[PDB]
Amino acid sequence: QPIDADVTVIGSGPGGYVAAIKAAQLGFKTVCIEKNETLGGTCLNVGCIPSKALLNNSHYYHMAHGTDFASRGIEMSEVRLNLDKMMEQKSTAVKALTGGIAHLFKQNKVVHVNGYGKITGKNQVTATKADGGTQVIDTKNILIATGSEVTPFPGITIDEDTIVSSTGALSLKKVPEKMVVIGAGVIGVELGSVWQRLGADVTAVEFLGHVGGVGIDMEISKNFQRILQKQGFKFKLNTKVTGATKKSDGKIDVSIEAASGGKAEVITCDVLLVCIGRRPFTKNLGLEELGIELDPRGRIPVNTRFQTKIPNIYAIGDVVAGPMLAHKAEDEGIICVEGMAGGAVHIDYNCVPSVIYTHPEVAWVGKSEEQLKEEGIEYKVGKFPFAANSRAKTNADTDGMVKILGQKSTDRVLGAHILGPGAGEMVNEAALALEYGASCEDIARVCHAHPTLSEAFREANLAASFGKSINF
Amino acid sequence: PIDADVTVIGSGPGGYVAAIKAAQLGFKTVCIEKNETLGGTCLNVGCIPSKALLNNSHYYHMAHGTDFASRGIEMSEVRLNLDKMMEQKSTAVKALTGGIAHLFKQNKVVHVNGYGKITGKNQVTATKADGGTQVIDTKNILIATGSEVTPFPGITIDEDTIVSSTGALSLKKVPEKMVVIGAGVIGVELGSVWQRLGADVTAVEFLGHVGGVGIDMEISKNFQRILQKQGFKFKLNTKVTGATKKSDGKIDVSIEAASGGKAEVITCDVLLVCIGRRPFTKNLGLEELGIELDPRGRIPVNTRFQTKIPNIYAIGDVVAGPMLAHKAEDEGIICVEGMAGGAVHIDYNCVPSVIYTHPEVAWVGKSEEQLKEEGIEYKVGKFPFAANSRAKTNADTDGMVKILGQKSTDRVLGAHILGPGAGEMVNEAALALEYGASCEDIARVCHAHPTLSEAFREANLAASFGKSINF
Ligand SMILES: Cc1cc2nc3c(=O)[nH]c(=O)nc-3n(C[C@H](O)[C@H](O)[C@H](O)COP(=O)(O)OP(=O)(O)OC[C@H]3O[C@@H](n4cnc5c(N)ncnc54)[C@H](O)[C@@H]3O)c2cc1C
Ligand SMILES: Cc1cc2nc3c(=O)[nH]c(=O)nc-3n(C[C@H](O)[C@H](O)[C@H](O)COP(=O)(O)OP(=O)(O)OC[C@H]3O[C@@H](n4cnc5c(N)ncnc54)[C@H](O)[C@@H]3O)c2cc1C
Ligand SMILES: NC(=O)c1ccc[n+]([C@@H]2O[C@H](COP(=O)([O-])OP(=O)(O)OC[C@H]3O[C@@H](n4cnc5c(N)ncnc54)[C@H](O)[C@@H]3O)[C@@H](O)[C@H]2O)c1
Repeated sequence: QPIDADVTVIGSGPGGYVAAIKAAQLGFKTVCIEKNETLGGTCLNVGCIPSKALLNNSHYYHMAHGTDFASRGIEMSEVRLNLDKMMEQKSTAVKALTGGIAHLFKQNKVVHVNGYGKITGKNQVTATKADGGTQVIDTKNILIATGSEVTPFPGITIDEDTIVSSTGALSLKKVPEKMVVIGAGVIGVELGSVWQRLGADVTAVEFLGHVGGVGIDMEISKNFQRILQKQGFKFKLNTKVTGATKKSDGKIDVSIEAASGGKAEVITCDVLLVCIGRRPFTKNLGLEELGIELDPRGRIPVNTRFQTKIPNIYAIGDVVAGPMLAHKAEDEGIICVEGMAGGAVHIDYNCVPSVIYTHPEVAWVGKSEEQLKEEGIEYKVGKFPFAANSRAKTNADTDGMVKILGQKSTDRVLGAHILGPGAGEMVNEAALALEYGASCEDIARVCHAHPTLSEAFREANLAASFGKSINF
Repeated sequence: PIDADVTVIGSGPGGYVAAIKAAQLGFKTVCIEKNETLGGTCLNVGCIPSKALLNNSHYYHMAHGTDFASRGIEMSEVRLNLDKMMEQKSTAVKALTGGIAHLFKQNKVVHVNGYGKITGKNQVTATKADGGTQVIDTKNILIATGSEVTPFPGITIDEDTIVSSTGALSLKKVPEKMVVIGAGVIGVELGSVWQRLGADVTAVEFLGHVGGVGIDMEISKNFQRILQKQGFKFKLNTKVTGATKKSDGKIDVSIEAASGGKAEVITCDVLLVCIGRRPFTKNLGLEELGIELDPRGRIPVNTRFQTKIPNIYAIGDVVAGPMLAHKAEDEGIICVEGMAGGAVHIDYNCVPSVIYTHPEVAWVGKSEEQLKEEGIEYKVGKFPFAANSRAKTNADTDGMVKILGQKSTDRVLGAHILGPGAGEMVNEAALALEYGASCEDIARVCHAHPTLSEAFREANLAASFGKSINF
């Protein structure tokens, strides 16, 4: 009972499932293998999707329970949090989307094989089911899209109960009294803010001096931090979490100290979120046998067509270099498969936007001020605060600004950083600008609808271009 | 007795933006305003106050309705404090009006408070309230007077019970039953606001679709369908004969089919006459100055926005082109820029339109009806928000994204969005349009996951390649 295919995709995460569909639509007899009970990988099952849901609901909880709705004439008795119903909405959405992928696979002739896939030959993949079951796939090509897993903190062991990873954090049974987050990367910030909104006393202990992780613009990061602290989210930057141990009483003690020399103190909380990153997952894929050596971070090295050392074996997504993001993985899946079909394969990680779905949102694409400086690029800067943007004022949600970085002489946009409302959606316009190699003048002159948050984007470019915006 | 370079009459979107940009260019600029505040129709009785009410009413609906409960935000009783909801509105308006006072100040623009009139080809006299005057000699005169509510003969607006958009933005009590004459953008938005708050709303429209001119019909039909299931009722292809205020306070509205007959009568507590707006030019001195208006009352201008008289310009709602705030602002800037010597160029095809209901509606470019009428060979790409990850995660999935691409060049000819985030999203489409971008261009641009913008990206992929990934 072996099965034969043109393309066998290992992994059904954002990269894998999008690649499988595209390959099928390009005419390839396609097979997608998944070890988990559902398709969709990290993002859909325990990542982007469930997290954005909690983020959305908790924020609305905040507007109802807090003073915002009251200030609009929406008067409520007692605003109560039903954590179970809130988690249900989250699960309902995750269920629908997983089911959505199952149907798309069927619509596109994608054969779904359930099991742990292992490359057992240059042109063979063997998938082993939990019941010992076996299914062999002879295939012309193999696309590794195995993804990632949470990076473990040596010394602290996660039980997804009181000592959690992002997975456990997304499913807490009740709001924790006091919570501490290790690391102030985007994931830690989002989850941390979700619970903070829901009543939990939260603190994030970061080893670095800013919050938001790698690549975020420093100015944006400090202004973002300021806004988050003014909300109750507390930060202990430039501090290292050395270890943790659970008390006989139930709470957990976290030993910390200054990032360099130690002002070694201790803190206590109800729940501990170990959020120090994710790392590429290639366990028992058979790589060592094929001769495909991993790089230092454990990533599969590939060429411009996403080809591993063995040309008919490719890898994309979280297991290869570049920002570990959902849209990055899907784009690589698509262009890799188009390449297999003979077409051009292009991606510039500089135009891969980043988004923090907190409130205010944070979004950017292109370079940060720091990157331009360490690169020697000469540049100008345009700024426009949302406090001067009409849609934002009318909405009474004026937090933040748009900051545009243009090349000193070419006037070309090099980076866009948005802190405030609508950032997540707005960065996509910026992204389109960078792809076309837009100038600040070009953007400033595109007719933007009034009143819209995008007008801030327009004014910031104009400020960078002409020197002054109009409404500030 | 005072002098200047550029004298602009009107502090509306076109005017205040023009004034500011004129000053930033090195002109001695003076702005003349007849009302108690700056900002024009948009800021005082238009866009701003209505978007505020639309925003607040949607949240009242999500809270009083069932959306919030499905999210674990359980609340015992949810009551509408109409007084405070108007306050929030009023605040926003006040703040933004003062912001223009500060901006005019910051750019050293001279603010004259009075009803201006072109008294001399290089002179403008502003007669204040108390009769006191102020003359202004200038090199250029920029008319940015805007528009006013187009009345309905026979029916007289008292702004109490028979209102216009202005009275509708400040109703003292939620009406029990409300009738809207005209289903253009303004009436649909105002109708939806009161529907959400408690009123039984029915809009009577002469034409066979909602949303005004230029909207794509398929999008219009699906938009009406959604609004109807929200409680918003419509009577399309119906002419409103007349209407009378009865001694019992009630209002009787007479109606027939547009093609005549089918006489009916509708009774309501409030009547909103929303059959459009028209350019405002009363006693400006044009009637005297030699400036002949077109049949619609607009001031004829050339491509640099200047009238018959070369140093007198007109922009915004008082001139041809869509009557939108951003269209008036862009024209103001390019006109003063044109004054200072630069080139002047605007393509009203790239000017977007947004409907701020929920779902929102936004478009830029051409409708399918337009492409068909012009014999264009196009391709259609459609993507429903029901397959969009952010939409589904937010449990707000009405609508779709619709792309029209030219078959030969894959150029995006028109973009149409019915659903969440349309208003912001359309600006990514305006940018694409501006460069003559293709559906494939947009499809290969990396959009953040998960975002609504992805529906736009997928619709383009559908148009370009024939199939989307997620649908
Ligand atoms: C809490 C959280 C929030 C996040 N939020 C965002 C966000 O807002 N935006 C964003 O862009 N990214 C976000 N991410 C990251 C995003 O989820 C990942 O970048 C994305 O899933 C990477 O896609 P991928 O396809 O490469 O891998 P993954 O989706 O991690 O994995 C693909 C699949 O491979 C399967 N697999 C692995 N090995 C085998 C094998 N041998 N046989 C069979 N199947 C196998 C796995 O079980 C998995 O289902 C978030 C992550 C987390 C944890
Ligand atoms: C309820 C409503 C909702 C709307 N929503 C939107 C929307 O969402 N988006 C959008 O783009 N548009 C919207 N509009 C339309 C928008 O308001 C107009 O397109 C815009 O205001 C036109 O700008 P303008 O500067 O030409 O004129 P206006 O802003 O109408 O007027 C400019 C000013 O000129 C003054 N003036 C006139 N004559 C004289 C004189 N002789 N002397 C001194 N001063 C004078 C007026 O008093 C006025 O303040 C809406 C309109 C209404 C009524
Ligand atoms: N070697 C690797 O596997 C490697 C290297 C670099 C980046 N990455 C990955 O790149 C992605 C994005 O990077 P990121 O920086 O935003 O990751 P992230 O968003 O998960 O941030 C985690 C944060 O934890 C902080 N941290 C680690 N140990 C700490 C401690 N003991 N006390 C306090 N803070 C501590 C780090 O400084 C980092 O800012 C992540 O998935 C990350 O794992 C992996």
